[PDB]
Amino acid sequence: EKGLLEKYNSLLEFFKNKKVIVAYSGGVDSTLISKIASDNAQTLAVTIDNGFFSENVIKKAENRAKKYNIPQKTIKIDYLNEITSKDLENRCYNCKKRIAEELKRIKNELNYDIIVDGTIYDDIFEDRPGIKAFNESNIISPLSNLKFSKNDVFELSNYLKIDIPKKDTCMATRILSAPISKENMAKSNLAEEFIKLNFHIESYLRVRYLENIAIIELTKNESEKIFDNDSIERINTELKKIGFEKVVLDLNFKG
Amino acid sequence: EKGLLEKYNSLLEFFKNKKVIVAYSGGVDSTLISKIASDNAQTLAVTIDNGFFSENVIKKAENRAKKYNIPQKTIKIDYLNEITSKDLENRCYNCKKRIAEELKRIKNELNYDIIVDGTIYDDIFEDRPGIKAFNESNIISPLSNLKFSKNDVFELSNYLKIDIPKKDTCMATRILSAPISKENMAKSNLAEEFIKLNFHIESYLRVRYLENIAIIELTKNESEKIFDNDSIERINTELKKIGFEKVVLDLNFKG
Ligand SMILES: Nc1ncnc2c1ncn2[C@@H]1O[C@H](COP(=O)(O)O)[C@@H](O)[C@H]1O
Ligand SMILES: Nc1ncnc2c1ncn2[C@@H]1O[C@H](COP(=O)(O)O)[C@@H](O)[C@H]1O
Ligand code: SF4
Ligand code: SF4
Ligand SMILES: [Cl-]
Ligand SMILES: [Cl-]
Ligand SMILES: [Cl-]
Ligand SMILES: [Cl-]
Repeated sequence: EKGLLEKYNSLLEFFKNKKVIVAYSGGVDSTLISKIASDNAQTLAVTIDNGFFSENVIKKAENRAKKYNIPQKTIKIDYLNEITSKDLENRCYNCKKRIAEELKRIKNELNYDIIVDGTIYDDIFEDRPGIKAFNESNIISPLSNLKFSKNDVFELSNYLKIDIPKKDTCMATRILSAPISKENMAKSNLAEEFIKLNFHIESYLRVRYLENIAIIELTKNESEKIFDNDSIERINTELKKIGFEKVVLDLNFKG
Repeated sequence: EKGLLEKYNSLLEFFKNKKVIVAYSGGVDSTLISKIASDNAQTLAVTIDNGFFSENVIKKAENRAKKYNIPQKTIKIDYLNEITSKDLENRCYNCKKRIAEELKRIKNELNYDIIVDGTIYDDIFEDRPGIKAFNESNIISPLSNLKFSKNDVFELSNYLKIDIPKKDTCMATRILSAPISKENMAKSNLAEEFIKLNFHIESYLRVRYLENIAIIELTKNESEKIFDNDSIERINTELKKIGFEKVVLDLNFKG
């Protein structure tokens, strides 16, 4: 019903005279709200380093903030512990529940007013369990409140000259069996980079960790790129060198 | 050092005037020793039906015996129970330890003299744990004692006009996670027959059961037969219809 300018103006009216903390991740959503908050209010983009994202990813987030003149701080957290390594069922809840607690801490030592996150309108019709953990503590989702779409976000990002980066997705999601270890996520990430580089899988690729078995996930059109037996033999041999017991391919290719 | 005729004659000298029970399975090894025992001695080929081999396999064994005039009896056993469904580490030991006990029972109610099995010379340089369980109780392996090779067995089978059947291998081996259930082995067997029929995988094929995940094992030359995405989509969809949670392909193809 409302258009983008009305939404954009509504967004600026909200940030007026507010001390804003953005849960900044480097993604398109969070960066867009971080930039709009920086230009109209006293804003701090806080990145909580869980150990679930690669160094490249955190550096990318830090640089984007320095590029767009977003005031940004990163907090490396010792999050991986024995209670957290187990309980894989609620990892996302615990993950975001902890991040929320650190943001709330930064907010009250800084004595800022609100904390916002880049949750968009589309995200509300999903099973996002960490939005349970986040929207458990007071956490404002302004893009979601103003009915911003994925296109509304991408579109306003172009006008504001924010480059659309390629999405880096949580490494702990590759871990299908407890515990979420630093080494297990490494085992997948190396496997993913090796496959992606030697066989050029630009589209969706995943190497799941299931009890030291690597499960390769790929897209329907990328498929032929690994169908010859010399490519398969190289992947199985290299992924086992990384220490997977068996290397397998999930035959449910993404449509 | 010794030739086949000397071995063959040595074999006939051993069975002379002996009441022989053969642990008959229908395989090339067991059938050959069953036939030579039948023609020179009062012999009974006993098949112990574990629930680990398909009906086709037992029928094939029964028919081969009736075809070669081998006196044969089959004993269906209630072997699958709660202690036996678990303890997958020693399945083979328990498997053969039980079969041995039934053969020993048949032997002493019949008051026969010896029990023999088709263990060949080549088999002695393998980790065969049920030969531990078998050669735990007195169990004579005459082909092994007389240095019979795989070729010595195949060769003498041709002279004696015993057809070489295609080997049917234990279904419980497809089960990689406790428990070895009747339904789980079914889940693999159906999967195997479906893949083997619709895509013509004549060479080595396996569908392992690992916590309701099907792991497809195939040979290097058969590989291209399932490499197109319409073949993969059909297999993943059908094997999940059988009730596997995920359908995966082991990228360690047999050389
Ligand atoms: N480095 C980070 N700093 C702050 N929040 C993060 C970070 N990485 C991931 N998140 C959180 O991850 C959630 C959504 O991203 P994801 O669930 O990882 O795709 C949001 O609630 C973010 O707060
Ligand atoms: N139906 C059967 N009757 C008697 N022994 C069997 C039967 N099926 C399998 N075996 C045993 O299986 C062992 C070797 O075959 P396998 O280990 O199944 O490849 C031998 O010790 C046989 O006694
Ligand atoms: S995917 Fe889950 S574990 Fe990873 S950052 Fe998001 S909520 Fe945390
Ligand atoms: S493979 Fe193992 S379980 Fe199957 S028949 Fe042989 S010893 Fe028994
Ligand atoms: Cl304060
Ligand atoms: Cl979530
Ligand atoms: Cl008696
Ligand atoms: Cl064995």
